[PDB]
Amino acid sequence: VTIHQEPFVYVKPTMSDGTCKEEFTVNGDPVKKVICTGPNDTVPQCCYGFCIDLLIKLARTMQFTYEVHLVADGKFGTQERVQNSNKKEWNGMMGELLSGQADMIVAPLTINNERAQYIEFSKPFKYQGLTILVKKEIPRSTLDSFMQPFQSTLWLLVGLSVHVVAVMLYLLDRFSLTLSSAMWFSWGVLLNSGIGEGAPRSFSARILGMVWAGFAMIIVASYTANLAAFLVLDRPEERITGINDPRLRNPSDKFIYATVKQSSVDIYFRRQVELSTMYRHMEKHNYESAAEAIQAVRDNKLHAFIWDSAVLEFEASQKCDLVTTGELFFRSGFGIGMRKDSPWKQQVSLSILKSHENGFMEDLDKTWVRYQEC
Amino acid sequence: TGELFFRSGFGIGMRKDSPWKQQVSLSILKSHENGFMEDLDKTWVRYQECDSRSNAPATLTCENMAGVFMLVAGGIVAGIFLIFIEIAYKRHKDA
Amino acid sequence: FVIVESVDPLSGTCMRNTVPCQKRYIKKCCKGFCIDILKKISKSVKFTYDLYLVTNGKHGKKINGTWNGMIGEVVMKRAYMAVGSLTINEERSEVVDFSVPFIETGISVMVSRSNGTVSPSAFLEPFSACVWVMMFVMLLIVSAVAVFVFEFTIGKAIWLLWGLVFNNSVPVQNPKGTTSKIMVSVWAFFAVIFLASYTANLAAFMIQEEYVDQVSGLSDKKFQRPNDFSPPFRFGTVPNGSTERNIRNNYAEMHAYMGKFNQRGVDDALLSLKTGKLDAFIYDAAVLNYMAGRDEGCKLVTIGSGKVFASTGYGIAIQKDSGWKRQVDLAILQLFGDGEMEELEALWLTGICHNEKNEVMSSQLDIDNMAGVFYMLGAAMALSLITFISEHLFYWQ
Amino acid sequence: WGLVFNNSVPVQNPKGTTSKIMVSVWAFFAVIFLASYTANLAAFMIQEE
Amino acid sequence: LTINEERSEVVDFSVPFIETGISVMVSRSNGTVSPSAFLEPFSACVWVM
Amino acid sequence: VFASTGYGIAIQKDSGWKRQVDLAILQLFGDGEMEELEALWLTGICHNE
Repeated sequence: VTIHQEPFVYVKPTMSDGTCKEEFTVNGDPVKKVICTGPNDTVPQCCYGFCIDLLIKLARTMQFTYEVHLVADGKFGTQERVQNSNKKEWNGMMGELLSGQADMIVAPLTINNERAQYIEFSKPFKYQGLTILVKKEIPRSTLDSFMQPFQSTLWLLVGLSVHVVAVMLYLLDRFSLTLSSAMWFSWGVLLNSGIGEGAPRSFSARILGMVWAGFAMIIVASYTANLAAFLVLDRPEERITGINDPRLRNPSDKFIYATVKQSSVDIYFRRQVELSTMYRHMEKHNYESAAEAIQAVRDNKLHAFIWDSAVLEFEASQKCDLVTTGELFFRSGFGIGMRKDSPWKQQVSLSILKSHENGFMEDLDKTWVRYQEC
Repeated sequence: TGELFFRSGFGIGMRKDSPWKQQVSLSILKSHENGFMEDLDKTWVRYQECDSRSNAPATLTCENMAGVFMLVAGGIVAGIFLIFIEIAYKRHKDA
Repeated sequence: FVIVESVDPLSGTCMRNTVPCQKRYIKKCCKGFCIDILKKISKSVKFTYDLYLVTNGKHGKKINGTWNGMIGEVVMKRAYMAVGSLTINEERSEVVDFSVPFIETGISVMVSRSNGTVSPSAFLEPFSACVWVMMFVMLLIVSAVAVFVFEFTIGKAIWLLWGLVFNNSVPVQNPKGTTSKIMVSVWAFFAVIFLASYTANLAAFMIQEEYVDQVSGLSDKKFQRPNDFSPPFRFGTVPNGSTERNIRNNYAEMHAYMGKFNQRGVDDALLSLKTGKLDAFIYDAAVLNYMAGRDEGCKLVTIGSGKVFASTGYGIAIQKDSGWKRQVDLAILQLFGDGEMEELEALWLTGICHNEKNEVMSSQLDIDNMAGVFYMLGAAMALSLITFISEHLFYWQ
Repeated sequence: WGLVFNNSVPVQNPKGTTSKIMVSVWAFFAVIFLASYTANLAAFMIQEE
Repeated sequence: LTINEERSEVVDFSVPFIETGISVMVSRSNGTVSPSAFLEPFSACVWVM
Repeated sequence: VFASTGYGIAIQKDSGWKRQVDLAILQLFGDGEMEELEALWLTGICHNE
């Protein structure tokens, strides 16, 4: 059993009757699918994913008929405190393993030091980690630039200044057309467009030529400077510091930053000391549904979210506006259910050994990881 | 260097006990309280010669600017000497 | 410097490391770094510490005959030791015993860094007189070939060589000289690379930022002349300002005048900055460094880059000749010893804003101020006029 | 097209003055197209790989 | 050493101390952006206008 | 990642520390002292990835 996770798997309601969409890959591989039962919020629906696929291959080594069940609760699982009687409550699918309700429940909820002495685990299927779900802003900053963000009024200002300039040249004319050949001339000094009529040979005339010359020269130069301004530019602080993130480290109501309700990652945050900040704030802020995190970012609902990092990296494709976190936070891993003892134990370990040893993992990157759009 | 390492401070000798003790403290109180400290920056701190860059605002460039355009003008006179005899090439040929 | 809230009623009381304090006497928790400094204090000295609220107006400051504030309670001897961060004034020093520096401090002011770039003509500033060097140089070289064409008018052709110098754009009278044509080819690729010199010049315009606004120190042309500035330049702190009192001892152009610009509220200063109705704001220096440190957006900047004004530092004072007196500041010494203060940068100091190096980007349209280059350009008009009518005087005789 | 590319076309300016202002259309515009080459070259210098 | 399947099959091993994998490396030396990226900035607008 | 993997400290098949050892690893990742060990080892001077 597991919870619907798009980066992990693609599981939708079944197509018609015992039916799902039958499609080969974009590479033409006909990725298998299977059906597990669950309520919409308790009946069979369609389930597929490169992870669950890895489960399929796992059986393909050591043969056991693969029964597809879904999760009941929303969380993965944790030994947790009940409301009364002071008895250890192992939650989620983990609890279902305490319930033994399945064989080995596949899931990427990383191995927990808490869950450790409770439940067995194997080596990481996909070495991964957790981090803060973030959505990037939309860079634009553009304009008509030389038109728009260059000398708004001033371009015109020097514009008429050219009229007074040609005026000055006409003053230089009469001390030995004057309006018109200037209307071509100094206007050309603006354009440098080569009308080709001419320029006066008066001693002051060509000097003024050097004058408006350097003028417009530095003017177009300034246009280039504006080009850099469009090109080189601030793109201001993206935050995303890390476990040391001051905004995080500086609790206030402004930024809304949290993770899933009853999260093994938030469990890594659970036993802690310095983490007490979000352990208070984000706790009250914690949503249960990481899907509601995907949409919440699509909603720009919070100022921040947190979940399985690799998962988000995959979701980064699903969101053009997403913001990847800075670095890794407390890397760990998960996989199929491991508890009590099974002949599937050392065997399954060897299955992993083939997995990373072979490329069917790296192959499955095409099935999931290598698949990328954004 | 990048930033501060374990800031602390020192001064005139302070040991055992002296009437100069609490007095001297008050002297400091005047010191930072007054500007004779900040004044003394002129005597020492504010005195500065070597500039401070971060990037390389070399925009002056006139030396290397000569480091291209100067020898380029070498190419300019290259026709003063060359285009001389070249101006005498077809000319002197038909002279 | 310090933090507090109500003790959490959810659990009924405080949590985390929060330290309670009574208020008339309702206990309430307290947070903040220097609080934890007090924690680390008994962490060696081992003296029980029970926080308490302050009645009015920060530390003790001379009111009528007596200090009004915490140090007033010290005069009242209401506590063996005192907490809170204020650099001890000479007065405050003269009042009673104080601590060793907990952290650096000083006088400071601050305002919003908003708009400006590099001043105009910095492009011309990149020329470095080489423009003049090759200017006259290539000019004479042009005259040379002009003479070499034997196989005013030639001067006008040199003006064409100035088009070769400046952006071409001279339609008139290409010289027939083919050797002279290659002479034009000299300035062709070369002067082309001079247009390139304008290019890279414009890069260093875009590159090589400045980030400079007015800070003259304790006073300014915009401060030492308080009534002179047409728009009033407002900078200062809230009433009963200790550092202001130092300024009240220093210069009256503000303690006199700034009472006008005087404002209330601590963060409310940064708020009025969001309003920006006043020029700048002064407050506890390093504290102000935290003011820029905690910034909803990038607007404000310290007056100056952090050049120290009335450098100082705060600590936890106690009564004259108190018990912990001697080895207390020693506990401070080890406190600096372990570097746990550098850790406390997290607890307090280290900011999210930071980037005291990074000046961001001033990118905007061209400014009339930036057009001042073109102003100095057009300035030569009347000058060439003086030379021209001067030639008319050459025509008078 | 010289108006489009770097001027540098010596031949036969048209006598039309309205056509002259028509050249003035591509003048500042196409000038900003040279600017487009500029910023283009920036993103060449910028936007590493 | 990351336990090989062999190494795994040999005897007991540990849990991951740190991530690892196969890798190769070489000196990053010389190259830029490939040619014509300037033309790449045109985005067919050069054709449009 | 090429052939992603990880290392550790192996022991004999069915050794004494076996079970709770990797648990000690678990807490080891717990305190973040490995993130500290970036100093001791991982964190590089080159970096700038």
